[PDB]
Amino acid sequence: MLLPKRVKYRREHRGKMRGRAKGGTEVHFGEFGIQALEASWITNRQIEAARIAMTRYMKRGGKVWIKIFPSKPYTAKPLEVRMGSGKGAPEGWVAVVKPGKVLFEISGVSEEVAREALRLASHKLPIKTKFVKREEIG
Amino acid sequence: MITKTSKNAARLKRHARVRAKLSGTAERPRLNVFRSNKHIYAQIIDDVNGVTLASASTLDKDLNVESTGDTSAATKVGELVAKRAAEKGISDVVFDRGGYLYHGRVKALADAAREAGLKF
Amino acid sequence: NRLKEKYNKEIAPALMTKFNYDSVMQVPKIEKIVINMGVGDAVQNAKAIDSAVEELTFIAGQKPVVTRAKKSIAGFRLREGMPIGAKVTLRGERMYDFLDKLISVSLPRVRDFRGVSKKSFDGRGNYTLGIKEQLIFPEIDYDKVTKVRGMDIVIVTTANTDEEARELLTQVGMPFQK
Amino acid sequence: SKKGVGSTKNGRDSEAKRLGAKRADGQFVTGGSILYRQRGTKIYPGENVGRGGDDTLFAKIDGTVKFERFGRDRKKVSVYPV
Amino acid sequence: MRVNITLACTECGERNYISKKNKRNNPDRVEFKKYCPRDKKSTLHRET
Amino acid sequence: MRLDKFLKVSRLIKRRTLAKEVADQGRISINGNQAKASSDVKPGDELTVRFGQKLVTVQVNELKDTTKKEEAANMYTILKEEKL
RNA sequence: GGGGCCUUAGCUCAGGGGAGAGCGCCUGCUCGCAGGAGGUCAGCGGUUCGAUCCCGCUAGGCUCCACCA
RNA sequence: UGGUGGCGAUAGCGAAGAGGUCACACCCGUUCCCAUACCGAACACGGAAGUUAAGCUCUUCAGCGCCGAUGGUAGUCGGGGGUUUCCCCCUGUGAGAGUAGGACGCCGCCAA
RNA sequence: GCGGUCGCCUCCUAAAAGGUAACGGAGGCGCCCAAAGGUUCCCUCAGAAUGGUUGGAAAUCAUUCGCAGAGUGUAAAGGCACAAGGGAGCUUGACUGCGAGACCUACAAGUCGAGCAGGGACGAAAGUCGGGCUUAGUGAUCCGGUGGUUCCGCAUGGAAG
RNA sequence: GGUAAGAGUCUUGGAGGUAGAGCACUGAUUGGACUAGGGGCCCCUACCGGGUUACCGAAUUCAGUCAAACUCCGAAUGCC
Repeated sequence: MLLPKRVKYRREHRGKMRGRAKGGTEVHFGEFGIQALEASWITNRQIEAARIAMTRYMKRGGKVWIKIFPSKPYTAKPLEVRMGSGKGAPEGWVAVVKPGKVLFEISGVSEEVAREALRLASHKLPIKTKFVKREEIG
Repeated sequence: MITKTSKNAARLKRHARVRAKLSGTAERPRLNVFRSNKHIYAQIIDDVNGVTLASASTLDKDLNVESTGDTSAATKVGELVAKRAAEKGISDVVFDRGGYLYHGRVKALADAAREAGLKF
Repeated sequence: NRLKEKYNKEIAPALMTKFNYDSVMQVPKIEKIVINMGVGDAVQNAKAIDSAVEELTFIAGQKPVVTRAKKSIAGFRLREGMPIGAKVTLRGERMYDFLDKLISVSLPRVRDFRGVSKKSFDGRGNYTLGIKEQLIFPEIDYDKVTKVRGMDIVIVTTANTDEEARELLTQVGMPFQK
Repeated sequence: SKKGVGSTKNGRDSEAKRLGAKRADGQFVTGGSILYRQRGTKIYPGENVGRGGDDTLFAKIDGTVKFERFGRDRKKVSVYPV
Repeated sequence: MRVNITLACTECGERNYISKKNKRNNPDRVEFKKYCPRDKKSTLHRET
Repeated sequence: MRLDKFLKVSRLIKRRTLAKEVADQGRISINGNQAKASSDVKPGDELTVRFGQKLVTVQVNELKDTTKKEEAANMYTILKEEKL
């Protein structure tokens, strides 16, 4: 459960998700990670589900780096009301994720353990995923 | 311990705040006075060409004072600045007091320039 | 004015024979001594501000002034007005005339002070000593208001290092804790 | 089944004041006319240009408006006679 | 506490100026000398 | 205000129920005439509240509804007291 | 669900400069006294030098509506 | 060398040397013109004993700060197409960041 | 229907001139100041550490690091330490008649303005001053009240008006 | 009636902070050193302190993110 405890504004515009990832494109903390291929809002509930799904299967191993944070709130007008008459109340928090962005980072385990943990994380996410690793040119 | 600024350091800021008020460039030049610890200097500078129209001081081969800028004998070079101004056809100037408070002996130079022909 | 001739006749060659200098003239003079009151009125109740400021006139011959707050602080407000505390900046040859009677009588008169500031330097050459009572100065009379009013002194040395300021204030005559 | 909800509490705004440039670079200008409308000195007055009480930049003489810069992040309006 | 006041000239007598003052800070009658258009000179003006 | 409220805030009767019972039993008179527990009082009246074998007569000065003794003992002024 | 009024001692209620009564508990004093235990002033966060006092929200307790097919 | 101006900290901060007999500066005293919410610290006056230690100029460090390409990429005017909360080509423009590099000052006037 | 709102000012939405809507998202104003106004002359803020006796994390004082992390009456943006930000002296320009030329554009209205004359304030002089760093703090006409008036006033002289 | 101003395009010069980027401000943040301060437990506390914390994190700092009401920057087009 991730959320900011204080915000400058409680109601914000929904924004746009055009283009690739501005940052967080390359894996640089862990050894393996998930690279996003499509853009959608990722709810903190989905982030918690993916984190528990990785952490349970990695009961012995390193820690998980969560590269995304749900800083943008979304508002939800109450049901069965007419359109307009003011913006509704904020309901939850989402993270704006663009294609190419690294979502979660794992180091300190084997190859197949990391692949299966990332598959179990990816089956909870609403986006198409792929497996990436660190490249050492370099 | 204390490394307070020099008297010339705040004098430059005072000169900057004085020169903001008067431009000195309308075909009418300015009379700049620099007071040192030993004697005084005087120059006439006009923007934008920056040429010095007239300049005089106590430190010269002629005009043995020989007070060299302590007493009210600085009025001699104060009127000699107006003499070099009148020999080159200067009509009028403004007074650029610099970072010095106008109570003398820069005021003595200003009064000597006023009595000798500069109508400021 | 005796200490004014005394330091120029004794300490000024002593510093240059202590260790080498690029400049022969570079003796560090003294610059300012400030006295700080900080009464607080215990608390905000003493309305005799004009007598509290004139209490400082016995210590320093120049007229002291009250100081005004720059920011209100929630414990003891003291708003932007109501000036509380006193600061006097005394200069001239009166540094020499003040330090003469200071190192004459003020330091040994205290019942428990035997050494101050073996570590209390600022790192750039500051001496600051705390005075708690008025009985230290002999010119203060014993039939005064008798309440505990403390003095503060700040000694400013022209030399910019601790190793120079400490070696000047050792040989000017003011003792240290050691 | 209709149900009501409210309210907005943010439905007010002031009238927009038409700031910005009123003349252009290289344009002939008459004396006294408004060059640039301001809230504070976003652009400083320069040669033959005064600043009003509402910080309005205006030409003092007839001429040609030139936009310059003080440096590094400061601007100027000047009017030079023809 | 902030009321509309007028300032009449002491010499001419006409009410030439209007201003405002705070009654709590200024209980007394104010005295500002201003230009009188009838007298062609700056005269003392009094609040009426 | 009401009579029982005035007796409560003036601390003559500390409890409003006791003041209500005393005024309902026909013991308190305002300006000579008898009155109930809800007679409205004015600053400048002559109360004639009757205790047990007392004849305390007070004078109304102000009317403030504060339940604190700092702002309560400034409304009634005792004129004379009679035991019997 | 939408407006309006409150959340203050154990209970019931008054109330920008640092907050109180009656009852319930004590304290010595022979129908009344002069004093003490108990207060996140329901909670968060902004304006300044401080908020029970001003505000944007969360839970709670009352009051008025939730009508026309 | 001193005074006085113009060039977007390529003009600056930090370190190390050198200068003073002329000039500039500290420095020394208050009798005068003048003073600080107080004070010759600041602003005034009169003096050339002591000095470059500081102020100031010259000489080297690219550490901090500053300026800054070429190519590439993102974006985009216009045209076109899909799998149309978005994506892909074509003609032309073209960032920001980063890198190569530059930089520890030039151009005027007067006096000595 | 009910709830909410109705005028003015600031930001975003607003798409790199201007302008631009919604019961869109955030806030303020129906003032204040005889000075917080004008001029002249000086100065530079907030925070960290060290040292201090009542000072403890903070009352007051010295030092560095401080291009502004302060302040700018009130509230948002723009701007301001060549200070519009702080401190003193003298004052009332918080002015009379105006005003070339401009900005916004249904009109009504609103805003800036070089410069002339009359009288000043400050400053040696240059010069500045027609209110506050700017942008809100306010409403037509009609009808009455007050002061002035070489204006008219129903045959004339007055008066009512 | 004025008459040839109007418009498009090439060239040139400007104003204005959007797309994009970035932390140089304002927030929100993820990791490591760093640890102001708070948490248990033993000597002790009638009370000062000390040890271990595989314990939280206000400062500060090396990194990594994000922003309509953040901008050290900054287009293409539009505008004059």
